[PDB]
Amino acid sequence: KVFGRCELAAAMKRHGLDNYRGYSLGNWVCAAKFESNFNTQATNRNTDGSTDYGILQINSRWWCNDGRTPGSRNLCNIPCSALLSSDITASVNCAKKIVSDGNGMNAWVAWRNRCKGTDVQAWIRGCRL
Repeated sequence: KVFGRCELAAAMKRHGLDNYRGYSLGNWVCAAKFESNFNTQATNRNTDGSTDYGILQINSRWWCNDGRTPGSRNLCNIPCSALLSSDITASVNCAKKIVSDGNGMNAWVAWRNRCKGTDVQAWIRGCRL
C-alpha cells in the first residue's frame, strides 16, 4: 500500500505515536516519507546481509528476523515479513521497541537527514486527526 501523509498520520496516531517518547507525530510521518515514500512494501537489500523492511525501513540485524542476516537479535520478536503488511501494526510496534531500547529517532537515517531540526509539523498540517 502507498499511504497518503494524512492517512498515515491518522493511523500512526491511532497506534499511539503522537508524542511517543518525546517525538511529535510529524516526526514519524516525515521519517516514513523519506524512508519509504509511504510504501508499506519497500524493501532495500544491503551488502552486509541485512535488509531494511517496510514503511519505516526497519533493519533485519537487530530488529526483525529474516533468517539470512548475520548477528540477528530479533528484538521486535517478529518475522521481517510482518513489516511488509499493508496494515502498519507490526511496523509501529517495532518502531516503539527501537525507541524503548534507548535509541532515538536517530536510528532512522532518513529522519536524521531529512527531518531532524525542520518544521516537521508541516507533515501533519491540514490532516484530520
